[PDB]
Amino acid sequence: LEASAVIQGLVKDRSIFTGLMIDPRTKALVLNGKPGHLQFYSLQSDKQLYNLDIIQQEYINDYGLIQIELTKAAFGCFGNWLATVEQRQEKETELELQMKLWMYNKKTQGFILNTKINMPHEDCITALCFCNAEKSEQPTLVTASKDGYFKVWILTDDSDIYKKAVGWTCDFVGSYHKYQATNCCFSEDGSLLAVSFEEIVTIWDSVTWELKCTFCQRAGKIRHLCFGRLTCSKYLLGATENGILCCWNLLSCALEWNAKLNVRVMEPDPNSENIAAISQSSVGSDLFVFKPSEPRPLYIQKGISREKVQWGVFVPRDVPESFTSEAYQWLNRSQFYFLTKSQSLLTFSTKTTPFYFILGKHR
Amino acid sequence: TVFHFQLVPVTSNSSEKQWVRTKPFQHHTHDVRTVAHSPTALISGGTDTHLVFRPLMEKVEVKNYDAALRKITFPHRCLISCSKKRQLLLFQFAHHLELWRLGSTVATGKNGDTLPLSKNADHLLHLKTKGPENIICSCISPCGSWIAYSTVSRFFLYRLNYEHDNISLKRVSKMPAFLRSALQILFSEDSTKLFVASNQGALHIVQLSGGSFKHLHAFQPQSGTVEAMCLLAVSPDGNWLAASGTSAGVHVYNVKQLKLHCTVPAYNFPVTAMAIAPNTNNLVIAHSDQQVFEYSIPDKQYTDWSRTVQKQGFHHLWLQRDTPITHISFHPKRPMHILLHDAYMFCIIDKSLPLPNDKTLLYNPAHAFKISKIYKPLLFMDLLDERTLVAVERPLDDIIAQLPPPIKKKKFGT
Amino acid sequence: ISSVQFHPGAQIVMVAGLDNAVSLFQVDGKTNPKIQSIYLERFPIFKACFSANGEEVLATSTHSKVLYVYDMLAGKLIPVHQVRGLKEKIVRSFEVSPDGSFLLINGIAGYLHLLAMKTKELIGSMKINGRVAASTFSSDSKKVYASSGDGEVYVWDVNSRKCLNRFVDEGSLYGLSIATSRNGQYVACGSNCGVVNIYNQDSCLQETNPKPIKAIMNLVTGVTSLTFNPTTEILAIASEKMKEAVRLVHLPS
Amino acid sequence: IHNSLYGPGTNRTTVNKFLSLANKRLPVKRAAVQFLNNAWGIQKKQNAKRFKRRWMVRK
Amino acid sequence: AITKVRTPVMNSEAKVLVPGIPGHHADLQTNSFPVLLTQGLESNDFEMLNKVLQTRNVNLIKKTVLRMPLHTIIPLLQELTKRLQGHPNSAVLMVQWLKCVLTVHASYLSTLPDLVPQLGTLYQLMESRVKTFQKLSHLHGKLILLITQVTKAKLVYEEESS
Amino acid sequence: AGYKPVAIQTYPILGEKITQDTLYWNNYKTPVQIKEFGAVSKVDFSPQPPYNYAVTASSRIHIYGRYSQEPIKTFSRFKDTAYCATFRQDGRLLVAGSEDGGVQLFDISGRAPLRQFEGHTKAVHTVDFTADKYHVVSGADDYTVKLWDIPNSKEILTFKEHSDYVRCGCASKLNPDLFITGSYDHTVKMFDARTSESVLSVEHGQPVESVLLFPSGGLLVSAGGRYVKVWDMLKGGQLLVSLKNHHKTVTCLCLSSSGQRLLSGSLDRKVKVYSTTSYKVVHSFDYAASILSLALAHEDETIVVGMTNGILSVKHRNYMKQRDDILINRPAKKHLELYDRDLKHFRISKALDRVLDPTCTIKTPEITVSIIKELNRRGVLANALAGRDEKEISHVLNFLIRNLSQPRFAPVLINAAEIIIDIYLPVIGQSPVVDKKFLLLQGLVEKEIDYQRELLETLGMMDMLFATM
RNA sequence: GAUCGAUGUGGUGACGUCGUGCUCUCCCGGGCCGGGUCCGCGGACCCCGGCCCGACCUCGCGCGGGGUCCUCUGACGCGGCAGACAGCCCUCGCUGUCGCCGACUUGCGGGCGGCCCCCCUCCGCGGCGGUGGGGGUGCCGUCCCGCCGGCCCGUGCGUCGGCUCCG
Repeated sequence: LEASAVIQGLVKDRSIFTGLMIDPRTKALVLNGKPGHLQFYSLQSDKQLYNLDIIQQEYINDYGLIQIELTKAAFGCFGNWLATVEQRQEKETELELQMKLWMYNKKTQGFILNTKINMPHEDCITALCFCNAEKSEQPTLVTASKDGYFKVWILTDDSDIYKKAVGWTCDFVGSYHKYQATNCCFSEDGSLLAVSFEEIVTIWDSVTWELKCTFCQRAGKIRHLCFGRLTCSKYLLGATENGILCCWNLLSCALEWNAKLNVRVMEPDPNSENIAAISQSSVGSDLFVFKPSEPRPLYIQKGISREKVQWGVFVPRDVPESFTSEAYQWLNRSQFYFLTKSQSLLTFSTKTTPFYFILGKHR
Repeated sequence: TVFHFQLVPVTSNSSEKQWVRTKPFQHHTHDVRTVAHSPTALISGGTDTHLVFRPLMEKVEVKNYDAALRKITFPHRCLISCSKKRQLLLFQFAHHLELWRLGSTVATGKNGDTLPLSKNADHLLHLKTKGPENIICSCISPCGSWIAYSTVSRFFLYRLNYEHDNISLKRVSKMPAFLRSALQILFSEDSTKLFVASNQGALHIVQLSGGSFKHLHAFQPQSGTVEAMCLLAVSPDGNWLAASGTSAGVHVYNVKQLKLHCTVPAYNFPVTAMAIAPNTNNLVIAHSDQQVFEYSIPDKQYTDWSRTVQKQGFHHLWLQRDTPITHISFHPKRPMHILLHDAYMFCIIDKSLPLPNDKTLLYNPAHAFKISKIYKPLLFMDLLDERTLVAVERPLDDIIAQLPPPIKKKKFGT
Repeated sequence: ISSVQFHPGAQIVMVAGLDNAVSLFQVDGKTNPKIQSIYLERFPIFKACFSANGEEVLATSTHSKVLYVYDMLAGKLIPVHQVRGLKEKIVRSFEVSPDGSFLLINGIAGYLHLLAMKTKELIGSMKINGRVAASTFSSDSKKVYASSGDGEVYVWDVNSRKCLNRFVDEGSLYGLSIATSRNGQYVACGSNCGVVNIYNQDSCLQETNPKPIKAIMNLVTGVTSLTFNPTTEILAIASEKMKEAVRLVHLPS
Repeated sequence: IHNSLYGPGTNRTTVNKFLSLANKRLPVKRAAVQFLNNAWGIQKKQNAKRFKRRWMVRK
Repeated sequence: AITKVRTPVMNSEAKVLVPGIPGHHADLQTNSFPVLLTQGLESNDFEMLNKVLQTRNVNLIKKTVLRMPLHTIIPLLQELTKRLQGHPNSAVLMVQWLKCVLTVHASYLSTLPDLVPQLGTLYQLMESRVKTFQKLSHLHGKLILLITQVTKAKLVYEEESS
Repeated sequence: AGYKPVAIQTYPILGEKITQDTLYWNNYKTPVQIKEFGAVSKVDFSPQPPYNYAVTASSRIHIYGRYSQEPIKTFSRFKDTAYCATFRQDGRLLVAGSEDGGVQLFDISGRAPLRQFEGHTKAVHTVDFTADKYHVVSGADDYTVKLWDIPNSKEILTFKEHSDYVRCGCASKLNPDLFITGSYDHTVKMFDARTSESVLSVEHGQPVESVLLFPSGGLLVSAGGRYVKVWDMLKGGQLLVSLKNHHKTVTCLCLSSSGQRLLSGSLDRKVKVYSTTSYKVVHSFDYAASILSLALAHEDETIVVGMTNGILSVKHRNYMKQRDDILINRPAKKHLELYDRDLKHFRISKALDRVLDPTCTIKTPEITVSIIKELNRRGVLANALAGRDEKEISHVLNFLIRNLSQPRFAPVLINAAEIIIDIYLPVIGQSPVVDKKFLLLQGLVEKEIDYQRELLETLGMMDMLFATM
């Protein structure tokens, strides 16, 4: 009565609060696994690498008990920094919210806790992102919440005469018109930050934390927000609840185009200008690959899945493919994966013992 | 916990057999120190003063009330004596006697309402015996001036006076030796005559007058095999005395004539209680089975109502009751109504109303047996007056409280 | 040095001792080269023995629950710390059957525990009156010989855990060791006074008071070790309480 | 016979405690069956003398 | 035993950030006792600091802060900040002192030194402490409901042997 | 997997009272008092393994050992008074001073001085050896400082560059002929190198009582009045840090065995211990009288302080693996706390009883609060709290009374109070003690609410004065 | 009431802490100052306001001093120890082990290892580490000979005091 082997692929969980992420060090899929754990899973072979425990507390399967839930996670400068968000909601009046910073110690080869903040916000955190610019002198983390505030944390020297150490300290607090902050994003350079306050989007300068612009299209609240990459970095893309996808030009401070498309999953390719959108039609999900510069699709696919697609991700492929046609070119830079409601992961494919002699087993 | 082990064959074809545990039972909360195996039942006795008979379903030939679970906690005999005139209650323990006086109330209410009282229940007398021997029986005079109680070796009678709001006890100087072991002590309606039943078959009549005793007459042992302990009933006129405890049957003697009057025809089940009507002079007799008889002392025959009940037969819900009848009461104002009670129920029966049958329902949580279960554990009840009743009751949890400590058990939720 | 044993099928000798190392050596008369040595952290070896097939090494320690199994063919060291259904606190005394299908563990309150060799799971238990001093397996591995603390020896059946016979060793207040021959002809019992009694195996099975073939009175202090020659011509007796207390016995004579 | 079934080393509780386990699982929670304790109120001075040293270490 | 769960190390060297600490957010008269107060602030002697500070008379505090030297109000601010963390019995007097100093003497004055970070710590501490008001009100309501709910034998006879 | 112990919540405290320096500076035993006649001007330890200290007072220089209430030796042949007894680096000779002006060399085993120097005309108060153990530097009240040779018994050199009483001299162990002198003329001059004039001078705002040299880095610390000033020699006359933490004159300044610790004694019955790296106070010592002399033994073993009055205070403090063997590591058993063992086997009531132990409640209330939080997390707090008599609930009420007002423990204890109020409502009237405990809890509740309302008013005022700027 | 097919309603492993328990219980504190409340000036009660507070006798003048001890809630196990040539198993054993209050549970040594405080190589799918070298006052654990032991005399000793062991 002891475990000798475990056969498991992707962990099945009731709710996947975090998105589908990739650990930069292992190039492995990171998502929600066991309750209180993050599953690291190998994509090439259907084998689970391991589970990483964030909250080290006992779990009881008794019914009708509120359980601490790991809602958001993020990887910072390469894989060095990991930010985890946990919460307990027993009653609507009081919320327990806790945020943890883990620094990867390469001597140990594991993560170690650096900073723990209890009640960073008064309400649920909705967004969590890092500055992956490498031209910003200090790492920066931004947390947005429904309370109407977004807080900017920076890594500062915490050394004393007794001990030498580094830690995270609060840098900036921002709010606009007493509105719930829904999404936040960084530019390709990290010089500007785009944060969504319900229907409106505000653009701030990250260097001096001064507001730079405000876009308010009277369509609906913003579900998804992203920046353009590479030659389309000047563009910003925003999807509303009322089925409108609109592209703003930061240089012109005006919208270039808008379209009637209700999208649930929108992911920017890190190594390409392509944007892939998953629209939930009644018959099934549909995939649209386009570029922010041109308002027409580059590739359209229908009937990718009968079931609703809840998350999507782009993974950089090591050896780039070669497809000359513009419809098939988006497959060159990176591979696309998507996870549906039934937790099924789908993608697009175009195709010793020396004793044997010492003990005389040979006779 | 009581565990049953059975010998079972390993397989049908093989003749080899193995011992396995099959049935656990939890009818006790304390130590179970002794068990017995009947051919069809398991008997268990524990220090929680419960006697449990559990028949086994696989070993009973017929399915009926005999296969039902049986639990015995309460005694089968009356331990409380009542003096109606002076509102006095006497309680019998192993080594001492307690005497209380009831408290009256002046408030009036309707339906179920708690009336505030004027004077509380008051504990008068606490008399302790000498020696290790236990009390067999005790009795109070209806007037309230005489207390009698017996042990295996000595008989004690006391004259008590209620003077200056103070109780005073005086022991009689001498008593005869043949009263040393009384099975039953009974006082007549007047303080003049005392009736004593001896351990061996004998009856003794004693004249009590001014603190003076005279042994009038000794009734000879009743013929027949002794089947149960004697029970004594005195008629309210004082003319007749009814005694039981033999296979011959209940014998009724004329006290004034000092000779036997009649003998009730014998019933195989033992007698549990007897009582005598005030004016009609009718003896009601209850047995171990729930059947009841009524017999006319002057007519020397069964009454017409008793014949009607015996021909019709009792209700089957009445018959299927574990506890026996421990006390029966009459009232002179109402001859038609007879009161009786058991441990878990009490009945008032009207002879004029038509008898119930199996189709009708006996008790609902016209109809002859008006039976109620409001006072769940009943140790005593009596008709104090024509609207006044006294009911002495003992909750089980109070008995559990005064018990030796049990073994610790781990519970799920705690 | 707690234990020394020769490998059944190869010229390999294994030496284990109070120092936590277990070593295997190439058996050569001149040099005896070292093959491999393994050091455990806090495990002073009370007894180490080879398996009947010789493929794995089993070791135990003084006042330690875990039993160490070293599989040489697979190169795996499996510590058996938990045996399901076993209430024993520490495991120090144990024996292995010649055929290799059973392992016997000496316990407390006169309890003998039988375990399967391949899976290390408990099969059943045998209880004797008094303490268990020593135990051994029969040549055919169908019976168990157990010597009690009052000088009485019990015979148990392996397949059905029943006591076949109970005989008494002559003039033994308490026994310390017991051994059996490979051919099944001799059974030897050691006692406190240093007297070793040799019996026919048939005599032990059928007689409550067997008469030994010969009682060896040469040793004067309590015999703790008994070992039979594979050809059944030499019996080696020893006592650890005195120096130079080892003798060799010619079995037929 | 007393020490065998009620002596040190046995697993015994109080009758108040044993009946109080049911109250901890009722749909409406209740207190102990016998709430008042006579031994608590009567003793006020003996506690101070014996445990005079203990409170020093805690502070 | 094969379990595919890895545990990061959580030790006591990690920094904890609660909302109450800075890193979470962002003519001969006895009418006054000024020189006693400044002597107490120079050397942190608990006794005479209590004697000067643990008072209730409002005009005493007014005249004490009015006659107070101007370059030592900041040590007063640290001492009040230290002493506000406690049972309300001593803390209410300290709140009265803080109101008195902040109200009349330095309403115009405090804007000049521009030393807002020093009082910012007290600001965050006060905001952290005032969080449980509605829960305390609920507890008080149930306590008031609770308080509303709040408001032998004469003769023993032993027989003698005979 | 394996069982996980309950998390123990830690709450930071604004004060930094608990420090490793605090543990290192409070290890010491009770002070011991030695009676003497006259003020103790200074106390000096000897660096030899038999560490002893010389206390100079009035006309007597006493040599005391460790413990040893009575002096082990006494030099009393001083005509009026003695000044500045100091040991040599070899612990065999000691320099002394007198109001006559003669500098006296004494052997630690003799009775009469070995060498007498008669150059000074008035009282001499500071004398010290050099880096080499055969020259001495002395300074007197006749405004001059003189360098003397011990074997030659004549004065090597004289300096006259001071305007008041010269009464504090120090020398450098690293470099011979490099010495620093202090006077009441507010200036500290460094007579050094091989030259006939001072190379560097330093200005202090008050008369200089004490000066000391840090051996490494060329840092000079000077005490004047309340001020203690640090000057750097890497660039001449550079005041790095000037500090004041005393409310009277700083009398003496001493250096610990470790370079990081610096001790300053003053006239106001307080001694401050600083770290040199941060130049901030790390410890304080309080004494019965003013500290005239402060002295430290090897490491920080013994602290000696000499007062204005005669008495002075002394403060004391099997087989192994062979190389060729292969190593196998056995797991080490992990020990769970008793409440963790109860929670592992679901003894919620027993765990609550354990954490309600008065020792646990007093020493570590945080553990009890964390266990109550864990019971609330499991949803079995009501089960554990219910089913108890007056005695058991009274201790819970006492703990709540003592700990409800605390801001760190407020929410969970408020919830526990809610639960016990809901459960124990019907049985209230029987017991007076539970009534008293409920009344105390109630009263604490109103006073906390009034406190918070006052806090809200002050919050509004602070909001105003913040938004002004 | 119970009740004649009845079934205790139901909670989570493991590897020498060779001083400790999922065991049951004892208490919920006292004496002072700075205050603040309430009640009828008086009293009573509260304070992450600060203070202190071992038992036991004795002498002198209830007071004060002096000493003695001073490890602390009691049982019950567990572990250890002590007794058989044998015992994790046995005991009305002892909870350091013994003398008859005291000796003892050391002492100095030698030797090895483990890790770190910093600067100079070599390798890293190179963010940062290992791999080599050094220096840091650098602190530690274990292993044996220690000062072979055991009896009997003689007078701390007993030039070859004896018999035995150890070596």
